Amino acid sequence: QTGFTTTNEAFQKVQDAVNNNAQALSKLASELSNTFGAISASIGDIIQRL
Amino acid sequence: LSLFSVNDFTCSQISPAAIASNCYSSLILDYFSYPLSMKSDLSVSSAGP
Repeated sequence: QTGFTTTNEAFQKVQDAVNNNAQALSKLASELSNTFGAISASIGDIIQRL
Repeated sequence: LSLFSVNDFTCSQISPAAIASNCYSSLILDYFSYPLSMKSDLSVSSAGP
């Protein structure tokens, strides 16, 4: 009842699953919606420059 | 630009309309005396002196 801390590496496994799907979703899909080669950077240079 | 007669107007990574309308941090406009004979030498990709 008392202990659900870092030592409990069955609770940490729960935290691992949670972090795992959270980082698969948000981090990966969002940071890969940013820039690719370099110049395009955001949008595709629709009017901003090109 | 209307005061002169532009012989060449080539915009790279930018469009001729945008270079008149977009805003940015800083403009650098360098000028010199250049014959039209050596226009080919005046390019980013050339082996000319």
